[PDB]
Amino acid sequence: YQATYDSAKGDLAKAQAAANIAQLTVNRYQKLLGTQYISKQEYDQALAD
Amino acid sequence: TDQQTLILNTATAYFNVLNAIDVLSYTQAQKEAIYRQLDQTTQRFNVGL
Repeated sequence: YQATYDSAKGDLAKAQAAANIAQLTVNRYQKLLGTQYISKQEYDQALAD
Repeated sequence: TDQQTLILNTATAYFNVLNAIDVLSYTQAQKEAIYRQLDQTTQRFNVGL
C-alpha cells in the first residue's frame, strides 16, 4: 500500500508534469491562434489531450 | 533587305527586350512564390513543424 501509494503520487506528478507541458503547448497555440500557422484541429487536439 | 532586315531585327530585338522583361517578371513572381512558401515554411519551423 505504501509503494502503491507513493508510486501513485509519483505517477500523479508525472501526469501533471506532461499534462502541464501539453497545457503550455495549448498556451502556445493560444499565443498563435491569430494567424494561420497552427491548426484548430491541433489546438483542440492538444486541448483534448 | 536593310529596311526589311532592320524592321526584322528592330522588331525581333524589340521582342527580345519584351522577352527579357516578361521572363524577368515571371522570375520575379516565381521568386515571390518561393519566398511565400519558404517564409510560411520557416514560420512553421518557428512552432516546429
